[PDB]
Amino acid sequence: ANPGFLNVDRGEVLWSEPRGTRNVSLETCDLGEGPGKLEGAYAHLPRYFADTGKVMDLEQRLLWCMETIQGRDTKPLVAKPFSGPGRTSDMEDLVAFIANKSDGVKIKVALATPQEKEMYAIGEALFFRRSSINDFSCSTCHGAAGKRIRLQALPQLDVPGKDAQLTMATWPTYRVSQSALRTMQHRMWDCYRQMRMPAPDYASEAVTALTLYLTKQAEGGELKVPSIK
Amino acid sequence: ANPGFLNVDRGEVLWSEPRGTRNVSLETCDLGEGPGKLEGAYAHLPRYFADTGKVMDLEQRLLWCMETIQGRDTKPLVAKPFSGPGRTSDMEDLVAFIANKSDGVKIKVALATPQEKEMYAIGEALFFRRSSINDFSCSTCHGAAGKRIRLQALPQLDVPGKDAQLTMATWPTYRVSQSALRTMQHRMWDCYRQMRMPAPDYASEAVTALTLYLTKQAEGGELKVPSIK
Amino acid sequence: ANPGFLNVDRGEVLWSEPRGTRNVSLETCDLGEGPGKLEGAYAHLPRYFADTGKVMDLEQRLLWCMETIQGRDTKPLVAKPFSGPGRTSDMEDLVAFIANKSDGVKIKVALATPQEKEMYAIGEALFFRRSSINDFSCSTCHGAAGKRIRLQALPQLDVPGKDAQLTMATWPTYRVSQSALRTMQHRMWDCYRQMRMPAPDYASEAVTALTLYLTKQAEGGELKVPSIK
Amino acid sequence: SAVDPARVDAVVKTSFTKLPEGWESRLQQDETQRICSVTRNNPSPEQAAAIMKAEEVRIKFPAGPVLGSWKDGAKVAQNGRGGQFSDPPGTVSGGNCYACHQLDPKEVSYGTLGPSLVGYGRERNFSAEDAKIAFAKVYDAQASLACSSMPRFGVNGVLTEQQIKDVVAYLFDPESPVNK
Amino acid sequence: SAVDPARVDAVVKTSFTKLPEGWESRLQQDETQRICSVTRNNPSPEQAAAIMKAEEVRIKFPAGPVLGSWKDGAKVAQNGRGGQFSDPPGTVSGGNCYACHQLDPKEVSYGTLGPSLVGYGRERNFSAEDAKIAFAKVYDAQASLACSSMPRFGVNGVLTEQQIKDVVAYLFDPESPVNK
Amino acid sequence: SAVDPARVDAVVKTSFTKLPEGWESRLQQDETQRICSVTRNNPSPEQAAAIMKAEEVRIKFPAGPVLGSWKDGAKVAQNGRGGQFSDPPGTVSGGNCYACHQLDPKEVSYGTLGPSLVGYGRERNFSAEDAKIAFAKVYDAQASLACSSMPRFGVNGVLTEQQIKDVVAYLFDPESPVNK
Ligand code: HEC
Ligand code: HEC
Ligand code: HEC
Ligand code: HEC
Ligand code: HEC
Ligand code: HEC
Repeated sequence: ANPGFLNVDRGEVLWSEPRGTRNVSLETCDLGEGPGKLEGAYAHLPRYFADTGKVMDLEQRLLWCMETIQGRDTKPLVAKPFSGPGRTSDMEDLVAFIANKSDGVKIKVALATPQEKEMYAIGEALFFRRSSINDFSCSTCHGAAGKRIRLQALPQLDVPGKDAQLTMATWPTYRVSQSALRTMQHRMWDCYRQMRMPAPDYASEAVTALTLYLTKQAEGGELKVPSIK
Repeated sequence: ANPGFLNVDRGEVLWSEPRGTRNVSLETCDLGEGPGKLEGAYAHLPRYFADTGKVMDLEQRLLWCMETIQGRDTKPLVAKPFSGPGRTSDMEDLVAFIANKSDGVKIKVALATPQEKEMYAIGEALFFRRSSINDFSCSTCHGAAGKRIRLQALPQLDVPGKDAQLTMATWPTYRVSQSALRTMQHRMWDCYRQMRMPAPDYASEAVTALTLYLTKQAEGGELKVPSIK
Repeated sequence: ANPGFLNVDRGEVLWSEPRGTRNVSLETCDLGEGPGKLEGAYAHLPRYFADTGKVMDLEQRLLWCMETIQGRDTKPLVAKPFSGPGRTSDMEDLVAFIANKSDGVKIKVALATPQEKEMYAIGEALFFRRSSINDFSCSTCHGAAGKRIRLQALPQLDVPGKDAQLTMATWPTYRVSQSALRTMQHRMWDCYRQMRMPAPDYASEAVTALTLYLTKQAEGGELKVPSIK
Repeated sequence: SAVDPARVDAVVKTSFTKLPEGWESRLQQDETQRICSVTRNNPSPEQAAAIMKAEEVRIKFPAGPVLGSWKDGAKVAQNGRGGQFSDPPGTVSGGNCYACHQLDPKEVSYGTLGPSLVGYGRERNFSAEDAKIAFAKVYDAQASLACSSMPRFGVNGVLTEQQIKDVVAYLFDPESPVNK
Repeated sequence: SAVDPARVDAVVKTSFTKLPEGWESRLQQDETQRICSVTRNNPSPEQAAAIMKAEEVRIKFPAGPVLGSWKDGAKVAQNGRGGQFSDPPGTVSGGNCYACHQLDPKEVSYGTLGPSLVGYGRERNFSAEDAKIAFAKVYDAQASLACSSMPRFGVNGVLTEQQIKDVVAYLFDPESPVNK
Repeated sequence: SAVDPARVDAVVKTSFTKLPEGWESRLQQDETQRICSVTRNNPSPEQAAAIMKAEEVRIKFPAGPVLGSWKDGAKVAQNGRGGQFSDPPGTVSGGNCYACHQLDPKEVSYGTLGPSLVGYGRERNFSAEDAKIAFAKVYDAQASLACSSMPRFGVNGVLTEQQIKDVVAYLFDPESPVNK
């Protein structure tokens, strides 16, 4: 009854498929819980990785793994990260699969390094940053409780709490009107679009920072993914 | 001439007196400085305890110690925590004894854990919470410098400084007009009474949160307890 | 082309010159990177030092080294810390030489201890503190972007940004109008002077606290020292 | 250091379980209380505007004149009791104006949380228009100053119309000691 | 106090690298956007006074009457398109007034980010002086309320003079459904 | 909220130990100074009201006409000396208005911390009523804007009544360069 499981199943196949110049699968990729360990990984991202010295969200981490473990060139994925009619996205399918291995697990990002603390702070600044021709910031629409834009209820995302827990515990999600499973990368892209901003670069630092800020607000939220909206 | 030392003496006896189904004293209770270690204990409370996963003030910690060490049910003391005519309070007496073991020690609580940081934030919210039929918050009366209500001078408790240091370094105290030694739990009950709020449950999370907030503002205050007011 | 190198040269001689009752040089002074290690030290001050238990800026640490390591009486230095007509300053010279050993290094102060966190908070308080007969605080002139007093452009120092990075990365500096190289100790003295405040004591806690605050706002600034202004 | 405001509500609900008859409501906040709490009584220009507009609508003016009996008003101002869990049933609530304000210049027992109101009526030439403005101020202080710490006596049901009329007369009657 | 790392600017510059012709302007903040961002829409009294003054001088009033066609204003209000990277060239920009405001009392699809504007003209007795104040509001909201969440439609070039005159008519014309 | 540590007062009292006769008063903050520090120049609507009230009572207006000599006012505005530990005894203190404000349109050396004051009198139609308001602004800026960055020249004793009258004529006299 939930078409998002079509993506979960394709991501499972991709996880085990040899690719790249090294001709190996992604089965040894470390997503923060140890090489190859899937359960609970999504619930604990974004986080600092010692091998890159960067804070990384899941999609950034998957790109790095493809490049370094697989020797698979990621220019094609980055060029077309979101699926459309007759064209699936390896990134969306892998995210569906990996996020579902955290289904039932409570969100918990520890700000355990100076790099995570700084990335969190950059996310907070981006959240309140008013720019472009409508003067919008994220906080314009998501900074107060119980508001709506037309008949679309707005979650409050600037404080820890039920709204943030419920938002972040339900991505990735099947979006009915789009007939596609979408990830937090697509949500941020769509948010920026609506603010009359340029499109953010896929798997960019800005998106990671915002993701970390939101995920920290969502701490304790029990993942139920893929969702349907 | 300080009748508060009568409580101190009674609490000294209680500390060492076997009680409860398990028929042992409170001598091995850890108040945060190691089991049995009294000196300095009150100065560093409220604080996070690993063994409960909770931030606890002195009176909550005592109630838990009584439960898990002595097997003495704590429901009778919660129902009647404040002494009155013809009836002493075990809690007031233990708090007087333990607080006095920090006489001369500087107040210092550390927001060392996420739990303490969260508790502080609760305390702060509770302090500014506009409540009940007169709209009062703690900050209505304790939010400004050099003010008074009728001819009662009010300490400013919303920022660190001398007022907050003097206030927290002088509880517990003998309250002349009540002919009784009273603890911070009673002061909070009294304040909430004047705010037209219902009586707070004794050893409640609300009182712990406010206590941590206030104690943080009082950092560096030198305890001189039991006091007289 | 830059008369600040005359100070650098004198500082280098002083660093290696035996002085005081112990009759040894400054070569084993620990400026935070290990005894005698100059490269990068200025870029990482002020900082906490375990041997004194205090957060120290460069000039405070140098005075302490002179006293403890050399047995050199620092009282005449503290009395006359700024050069003038026919009198050079050992402090300006040593600061020139040491800061130049961080030339091209990026400023980074880590608030890695409670002492450092506290001094930073004290600096922030000093920066916003309005007092004296013009009601000035540092934030009056340095709290906004793109302002000027008469035809002197004012850097914004209250938040991290390019202004703060460029200012802190360019002290110590030769001041053309004064025909002297001056250090941050002198700049703070001059700022306070123009706020109609009394002169801060040389090497005082207030100056270290403000320096730590400013240097944190300057994180990432590449030192180009000594500069000319 | 941040917290879920729902957690704070939860903490209140579990910390206050002994409720007198008709007091369960006292743990609720209306939207003005909530906004003033989260902003620590310093709302943004936009929030302040929304508070004053929501509160101004709630003000109920008397049918006729707004001045009552100054002598009865004196009692409202001096009375600091009522509404407390320790108050006996039937206790008349007062305004407790003296808790926060100088009023009668001859009364030495007054607080300083609020401005002095000495000669309030005389300062305004005993204006009936200013009397109506003070009625409004006492009925809902937040209609004219967002997040004022003065209680909203009229709107929260603390003082009756008659009581507020009486305390207005304490401020404005030429024979009130306030105006001598 | 927590403060934004300097790296924020660099993160923006390097995360937004496919830019429609001219859309670099969109990444850079003007001074008012910067103050409102750092104060989280709560500027000091001095900052608020400066923002209102700077914004007021930017307002360009029509040469003649302020009211346009309410029917065309209804279209400005309902239209939430324009200015986005996915919008093809030639897309007409709306004000999306309904996103934030109740307007026609019969229209059930309206947001709550802004105040209800039902009967806006009628409440003000259809005043021409108030119509001009409304024109100013739509042109640059921050001229009158510092750090308002309302977009600066005229000054930012989102709406033309005629569209603003039309939406003011939607608010003020007695025949507008807003006023019926 | 961020809070300033209590230790700040001790740090100040032990860091400024060489004090000119009476200058410990320069370290001591008055109530307005203290509130503007704690709130970082952003007081709550209630606090701002209190500040403005406390400051307005301290303003002492001249007995007769407010306007003095614009020629002498020019000197007040240009002078930035006075009050410093380095100033010799007898140094006349200035208002240093040019440090923050554009005044004479022909003077190129002027700061931008405050608003331009060019044609200040002329745009007010040289109103005697507005001159008195300007007198008050110079005497104590915080009487009309809480936590203003402008020094409270009259109340703090930086400028005499005559010097304030003179600088007011520099703003308001039709023959002042400010108005030409
Ligand atoms: C600034 C870049 C941001 C960010 C980081 C977010 N938003 Fe928005 N948002 C808006 C609307 C109408 C929705 C749909 C709400 C609904 O379906 O009821 C959203 C959704 C989100 C989400 C997902 C929420 C969920 O529960 O699935 C997230 C994570 C999110 N946003 C973040 C509306 C707006 C705006 C209206 C003008 C603005 C501005 C933003 N959003 C900005 C941002
Ligand atoms: C909201 C729950 C609070 C909290 C946490 C506190 N107060 Fe009050 N307070 C008020 C008065 C008249 C006094 C007596 C002062 C004195 O005897 O000197 C107090 C006292 C306190 C204390 C002890 C202060 C001391 O120096 O010992 C504490 C810790 C305290 N309060 C905390 C008056 C009021 C109010 C007037 C309506 C309000 C509201 C509050 N207090 C609220 C709170
Ligand atoms: C409060 C104690 C402070 C502190 C810590 C600082 N300032 Fe000032 N400042 C002012 C002017 C005109 C200058 C010269 C600007 C120029 O021409 O480059 C400065 C300079 C500084 C610096 C050096 C900046 C640089 O880029 O080199 C620093 C580090 C500094 N100040 C700190 C003006 C003022 C004031 C005007 C009335 C006030 C008040 C202050 N400063 C206060 C302080
Ligand atoms: C008991 C019924 C009264 C009455 C008659 C008044 N007050 Fe208050 N008040 C308080 C504060 C902090 C202010 C200033 C902030 C604001 O304007 O809201 C006031 C204000 C007033 C006014 C207006 C004064 C003026 O500026 O013209 C008047 C007429 C007035 N009050 C009357 C604070 C308090 C309290 C603090 C807990 C309490 C109780 C009261 N007020 C009670 C009363
Ligand atoms: C589409 C072009 C419109 C029009 C015609 C108006 N708005 Fe807005 N608005 C918003 C908010 C938060 C406020 C209150 C803060 C402030 O006053 O700036 C307003 C205000 C108004 C008014 C004044 C109402 C009053 O009570 O005096 C008017 C006449 C008005 N608006 C018209 C919020 C928003 C939006 C949020 C993203 C958007 C979009 C709009 N408004 C759009 C419009
Ligand atoms: C030297 C004696 C003067 C005189 C004659 C004036 N100023 Fe200032 N001022 C400053 C700032 C930031 C403001 C705006 C904030 C506020 O209104 O308080 C002002 C304002 C004025 C005005 C009012 C202008 C108006 O809006 O109508 C006037 C008439 C005025 N000032 C005159 C800042 C400063 C300074 C910064 C440290 C200094 C110095 C001065 N002002 C000095 C003077």
